[PDB]
Amino acid sequence: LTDLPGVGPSTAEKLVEAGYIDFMKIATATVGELTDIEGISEKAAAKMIMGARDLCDLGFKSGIDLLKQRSTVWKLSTSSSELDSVLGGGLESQSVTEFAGVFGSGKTQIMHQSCVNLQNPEFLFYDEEAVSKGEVAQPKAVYIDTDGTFRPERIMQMAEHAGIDGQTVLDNTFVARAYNSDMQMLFAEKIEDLIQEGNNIKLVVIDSLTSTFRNEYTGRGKLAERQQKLGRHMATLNKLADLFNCVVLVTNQVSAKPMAEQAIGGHIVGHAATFRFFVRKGKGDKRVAKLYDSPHLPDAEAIFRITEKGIQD
Ligand SMILES: Nc1ncnc2c1ncn2[C@@H]1O[C@H](COP(=O)(O)OP(=O)(O)NP(=O)(O)O)[C@@H](O)[C@H]1O
Ligand SMILES: [K+]
Ligand SMILES: [K+]
Ligand SMILES: [Mg+2]
Ligand SMILES: [Mg+2]
Repeated sequence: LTDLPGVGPSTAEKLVEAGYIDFMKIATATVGELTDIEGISEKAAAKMIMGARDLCDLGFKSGIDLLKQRSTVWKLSTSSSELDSVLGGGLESQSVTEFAGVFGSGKTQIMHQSCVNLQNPEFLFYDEEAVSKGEVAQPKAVYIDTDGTFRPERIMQMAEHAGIDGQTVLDNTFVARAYNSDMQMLFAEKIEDLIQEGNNIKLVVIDSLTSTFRNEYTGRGKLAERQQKLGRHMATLNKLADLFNCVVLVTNQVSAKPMAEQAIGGHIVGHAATFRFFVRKGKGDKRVAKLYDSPHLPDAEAIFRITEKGIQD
């Protein structure tokens, strides 16, 4: 931390206690939140930010560099051949991909299946030139359980059918039961602490994402307040995926209001989610994921199934 211009081991011991220990946390901070710290002046704060953006090389980039930045984004397999395809390879890190859909369409299954596929190194697709082996070594997931539907059994079950060891997944997956939007938001904010303690968090799950905000901000004369609180949440979730190069998955419910339906969460959720899906039930265990929004990929459908082994085909 003293590598930073104008940073005595004091101002450093201070920054660590205030949470800022990473050059990025500091490079992407504001001169206001940084001065909120004691002996940290304005020029002191202004200087270490400029210095960290610098050390981290956050300037203008052109040509081949645009490709090298893009190559830093690894991807997680959904165990579905078709879903990965439609996903442009798999679930991307540095982005928030959402799965919305009717009850029992498999949203939760996808969240569990992921926590498992993370513990299998051959399910993390990356370019060894931009993503080192150590950067994805001993990955860990973080399952923020909103509905109260996390199921250890299911994690164990999906683990064997894939050769993986069940306890091994449970030992590397942190679960946080949130009973309201408050606990929900705060848990997501406290993922930074899990990292500061050496946990290679490479997967974040919010299931469900909107349930809480709706039960709380009922009156739609309160919806302004909601969309506001809900916008900072999505912001935190994205900075996370960006800064810790991990994938952020979230599930969402569908509103009756008119395809036919639409994911709840309002505008803010739409703008904030990078990849948006609509999952449907088919005959028996046949399911369909429909990609309707993304920045570079074309809308498309993926067929898979939900069996005792999890997601397959
Ligand atoms: N062990 C299992 N073997 C086979 N199928 C299973 C198993 N466990 C769950 N399922 C299937 O998973 C389906 C439900 O998927 P699930 O992801 O839990 O719903 P959801 O998408 O989260 N819907 P919702 O709760 O409304 O948000 C069930 O109805 C079962 O057919
Ligand atoms: K249900
Ligand atoms: K539910
Ligand atoms: Mg991003
Ligand atoms: Mg569910």
